[PDB]
Amino acid sequence: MISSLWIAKTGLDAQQTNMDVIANNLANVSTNGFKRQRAVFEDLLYQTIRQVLQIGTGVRPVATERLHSQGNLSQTNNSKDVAIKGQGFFQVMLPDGTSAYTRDGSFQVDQNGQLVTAGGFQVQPAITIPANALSITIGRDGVVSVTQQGQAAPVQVGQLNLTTFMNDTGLESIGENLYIETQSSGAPNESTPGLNGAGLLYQGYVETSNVNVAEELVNMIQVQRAYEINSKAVSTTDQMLQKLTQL
Amino acid sequence: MISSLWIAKTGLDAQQTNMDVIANNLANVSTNGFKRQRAVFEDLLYQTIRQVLQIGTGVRPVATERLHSQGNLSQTNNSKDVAIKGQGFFQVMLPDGTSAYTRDGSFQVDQNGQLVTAGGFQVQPAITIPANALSITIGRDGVVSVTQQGQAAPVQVGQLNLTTFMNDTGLESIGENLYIETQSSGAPNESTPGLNGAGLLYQGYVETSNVNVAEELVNMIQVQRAYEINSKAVSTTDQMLQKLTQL
Amino acid sequence: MISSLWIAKTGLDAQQTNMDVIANNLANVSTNGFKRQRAVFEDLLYQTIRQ
Amino acid sequence: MISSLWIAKTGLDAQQTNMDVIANNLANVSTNGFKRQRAVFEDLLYQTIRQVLQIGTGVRPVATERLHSQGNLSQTNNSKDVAIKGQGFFQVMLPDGTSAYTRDGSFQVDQNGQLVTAGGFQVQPAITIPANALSITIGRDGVVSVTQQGQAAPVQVGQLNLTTFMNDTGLESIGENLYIETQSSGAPNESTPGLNGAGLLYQGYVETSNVNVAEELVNMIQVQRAYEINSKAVSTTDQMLQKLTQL
Repeated sequence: MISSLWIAKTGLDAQQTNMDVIANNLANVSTNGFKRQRAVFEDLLYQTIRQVLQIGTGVRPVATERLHSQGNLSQTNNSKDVAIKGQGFFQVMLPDGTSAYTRDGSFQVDQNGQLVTAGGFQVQPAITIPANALSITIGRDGVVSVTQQGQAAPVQVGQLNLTTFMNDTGLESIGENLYIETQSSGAPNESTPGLNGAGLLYQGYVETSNVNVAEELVNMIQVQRAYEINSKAVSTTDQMLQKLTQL
Repeated sequence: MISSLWIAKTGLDAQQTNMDVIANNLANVSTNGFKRQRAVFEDLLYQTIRQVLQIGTGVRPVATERLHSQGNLSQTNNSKDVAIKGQGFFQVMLPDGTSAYTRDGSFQVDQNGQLVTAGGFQVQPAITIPANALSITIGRDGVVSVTQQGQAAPVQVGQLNLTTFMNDTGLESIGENLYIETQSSGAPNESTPGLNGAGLLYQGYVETSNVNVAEELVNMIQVQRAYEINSKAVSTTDQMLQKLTQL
Repeated sequence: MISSLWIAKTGLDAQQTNMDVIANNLANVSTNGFKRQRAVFEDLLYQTIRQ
Repeated sequence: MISSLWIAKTGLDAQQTNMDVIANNLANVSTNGFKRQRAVFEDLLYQTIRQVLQIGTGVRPVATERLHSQGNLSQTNNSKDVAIKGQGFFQVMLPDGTSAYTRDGSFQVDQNGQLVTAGGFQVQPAITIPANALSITIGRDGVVSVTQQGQAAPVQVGQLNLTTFMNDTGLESIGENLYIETQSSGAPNESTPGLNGAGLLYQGYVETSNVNVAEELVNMIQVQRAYEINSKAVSTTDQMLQKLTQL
C-alpha cells in the first residue's frame, strides 16, 4: 500500500538521480582540471520490533561524491597554457574582490595590461603584463621570468605560489571550473610549488577531466535497466491496486 | 526528466559547437597570418544543499579562444609580398576612413597610383606609387626605398610603422583577415618595426595560418564520438521515457 | 577512453614534432657554420597508488 | 544480474587498462634508457561452499610491471653524450637539493660553468666546466680527464661513480626519465663504474627504450578484440535484461 508506494518512490528517485548524475558525468569531457562526481546508494534506519524482527528502510543516495584524480592532458604549446603535474591548485581573484581556485591552462591580458584569466579574471597575486616582453619563459614554481625587448634577461615579472587544502571534496565548483574555500574544503596554504603537495608549472599545456565514459556508459545502461525494473515494480503494484479496487 | 533533458541538451550543443569550431578550424588553411580559435568546456555554479551534498550544473563552452602563433610561411619572391618575422601588425585604411590591421603579404596599386592592398584598400600611412619606379627595394622597417627611372638611388617613397597592442585576443577578424581595435584588443602603438614587439619587413614573402590539422582531425573524430555518446545518452533517456509512458 | 585519447594525442604530437624537426634538419645543408638540433623524448611524472 | 554486471565491469576495466598500458607502451619509443611496463591479469579469492563447490572471483590486473632490459642505442658521437654498457645508473642533483637517477646521454653547462643535464639539472658529484677545456676525454669510470688550453694533459676535472640498487622495479619515473630511491627500489651504492653491477662510460652515445612494437601491436589488436568480446558479453547480458524486463 503506502509501503510499496514510498519504496517505489525512493527507488524511482534514486535511479532517476543516478541517471542524471551519470548523464551530467558523461557530458563534461574536455572540462579543464575536472574531478567527477558519483552518488552512493545507502539505507536508512531499520525498525526492529523484537530480538530478529526488523522492518528496514532506505535505498537513498547520500550525495554526489567527487573523484579527485588527474584526468587526460593535452600538449598545446602556448605560454598562456600552464598545466600542473600532480596536485596543487591555482589562486585567482574574482572581480568582486574574492579569491578563486582552479586547475586552468588559459590565461589572458586585459586592456590595462594586467594578468587575468578566462576572459578577465585577475590572478592572485596580480601581475602586470608589458608589451615589449617578447618571450615568456615561466619558471616551474611561479617564476614569470619573461624577457623584454632590449632586456636580454629572464626578468621575473611575477611570482606565484600554489594553494593546498585538507579535504578537496569540500571545495565546490562555483562557475566555469572555479573553486572557493568552503567549510569542508580545508585550510588554504599557498606554499611554494613543488612542495607540500604542490606540483610545478608546465608551460604549454592544460589539464582536463577525469571522465571515464565506457564504464559510465555501462553505468548508464544498468541505471536505465534498474529504472525499468523499478517501473516493473510500479506496474505490479498498480496491477494489484487495480485488481483489488476491482475487488 | 527535465534534468536529463537539459543535460543532454547542453552536451548536445557543446559537442555540436565543438564540431563546428574544429570544422571551421580545418578549412582555414592558407589563410594569411591567421590565428586559430578553440572552445573551452567549463561548468556552471554547483548547488550545495548541505555541508557535501551538491547538485552540479554546467558543461558549457565559454568562447572560442584564439591561438596567436606564427603558422607556416611561403617563399613567394614578389615585391608586393611582405611577411613579418615575429610579431607586429600592419595598419591599413578601410575606404570608409577607418583603420584596419592584418598580417598580409598582398598589396596593389589603384588606378590613381596610390598604394592599396587586397584589391583597393589603402595603407596607413598612404603612399603614392609612381610608374617610373623600376625596382622596389623595401627597407626592413617601412623604408619604401624604391629606385625610379633616371634616379639611381633607393628613393624612400614611404615610411611605415608597426602597430602593437596589449591583448590580441580582443582583436576580431572583421572580414578577409582584417582586424580593428576593440575594447579588449589593447592600446595601439605604431612603433618602429624591429622594436617594442614589432618585427621587420621580409619583402618577397607571406605569412599564413597556424592550422594543425591531424591533431584537430583527432579532435574531429573524438568530437564525433562524443556526439554519438551524447546520442546514446539521449537514446537511453528516451528509452526510459517510452518504457515509463508504457507504464 | 580519455586515457587512450591523450596518449594517442601525445604520441601523435611527439611523432609530428619529430617529423618537423628532422624535416627542418634535412633542408639546412649549406647553411654556414650551422649546428643542428634534435628533440629528446622523455616521460612525465608517474603516479604510484601502492608500493 | 549483479554477477554479470560486475564481471562485465571488471573485464571491461581490465581490457581498458590493458589498452591504455599498451597504448602508452607504444608511444614511448626514443625515450632514453627506458624500461617498459605491462599489466598482469590475476584472479581474486574464490568462494568454496562445499568440498568442490566454489564461486570464483577476479580477472584483475595487479599493476604495470617494468621490464628492465637495455633497448636500442644510437651512435651519436658527442662528448655530452655518454651511454652505459650494461647496468649502473647515473646520479644527478635535482635543483631542490634532492638526488635523481637516470640512464641519460644529454648533459649541458649552465651560465655559471657547472656541469648540469637536461637543461639545468646538476650532476652528483658536481663538476665545474671551464672555457679553455678544449677536448673532453672522458674516462670509462667517471674520469672527466679533459685537456685545457695550454695544458697538454688529460686533466681529471671530475670523478663519477655509478649508483646500484636491489630492486629497480621499486624505482619510479619521476618526470622526464628521472628516478629516485623509493622503498622497494633497494639500497643505493655509488660504486666504481665497471664493478658491482655498474657498467662503464661510452662517450658519444645514448641509451634508449626497450620498446618492442610489433609484438605489442599484436597485443593492441588482441586487447581490442577482447574489448569487443567483453562488449559482446555486455550485449548478451543487456539483451537478456531487456527480454526479461519485457517479461
